[PDB]
Amino acid sequence: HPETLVKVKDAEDQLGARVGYIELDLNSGKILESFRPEERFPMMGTFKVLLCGAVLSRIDAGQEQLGRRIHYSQNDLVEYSPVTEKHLTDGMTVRELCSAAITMSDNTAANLLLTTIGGPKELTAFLHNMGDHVTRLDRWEPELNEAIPNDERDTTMPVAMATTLRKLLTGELLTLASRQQLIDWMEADKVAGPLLRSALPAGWFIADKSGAGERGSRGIIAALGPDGKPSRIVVIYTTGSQATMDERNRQIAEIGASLIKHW
Repeated sequence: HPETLVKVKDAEDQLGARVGYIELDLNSGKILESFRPEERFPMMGTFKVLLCGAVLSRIDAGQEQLGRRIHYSQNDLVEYSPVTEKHLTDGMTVRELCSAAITMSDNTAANLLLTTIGGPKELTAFLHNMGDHVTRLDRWEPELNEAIPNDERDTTMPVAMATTLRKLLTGELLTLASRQQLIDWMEADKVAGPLLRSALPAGWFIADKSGAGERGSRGIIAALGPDGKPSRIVVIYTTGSQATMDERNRQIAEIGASLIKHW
């Protein structure tokens, strides 16, 4: 709805920053609404979804096991590792690392997973292999959040991220069982509450993943819909703002409210 683009516009106003926005039909994949859809934005933590899709892909092909245990040391910890911090001693399984990266935004788990698959370049080739020639990962956590202006490293475009997400969750690239595991981790969010979830009506589905970076970078990807099932994909990125975290959350929440209200 154009009333939503009015809201997106206002948010750029308020934040004094670029907002990238897209709304995509899950079923048809058609573009419903857009705003800067082919501009680049840093992914920040929203890459972790893609990352665990690649892992799941390996597990579907027999080259990885969800139950495999990964051991690491205090040397591996990066800033913000709620879950990995706690299990230095005994290690964690692949399942538990994907759960922590996605449900708790644990930075070390992402790094450990990135290692297991061959690094940023391997993720990028995975993405390329499925038709996403725009999205690219170049660094590890936490340097991939630097958000240097005009830098193409670790960026995507709203359109590219959206259609890639669609494929992860509806195409034949992943087994049914793997796909649902993904949605399950995303549906279990503990950090994205003051974003889209705070405007979502009762009974609606949402599976999401948010990101934060330097230089006022904030972002979120999600699949949402009424009556308990996803109907569309929404992607919102922003960067270059001097606004506080809470004012950045509010505007994204307001974009959410207007999209739901004009559903």
